[PDB]
Amino acid sequence: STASALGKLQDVVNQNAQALNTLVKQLSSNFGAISSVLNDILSRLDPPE
Amino acid sequence: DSFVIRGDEVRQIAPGQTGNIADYNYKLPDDFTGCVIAWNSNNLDSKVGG
Repeated sequence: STASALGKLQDVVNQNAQALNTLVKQLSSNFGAISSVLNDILSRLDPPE
Repeated sequence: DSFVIRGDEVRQIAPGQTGNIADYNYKLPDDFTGCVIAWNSNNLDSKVGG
């Protein structure tokens, strides 16, 4: 009947899922570059810059 | 490597440069090491009739 009695395993699973999700989410960041996608900046600028 | 070039294109002899002679006649590598020398040749390489 009563839930929330298995907090430890659920917390471990949630932590793993959240870490993986934020690692995937980090791809879209810009990091101060022109764009977050390599193909656009490759086809828009020549190699030297 | 020596030759004669038009005055306005002297800046095109450099790595990662695009122009008329840069991609059609002479292209330097991006990692080129060395030096470039440019000097005038009006008194010898020019004719009044062309």
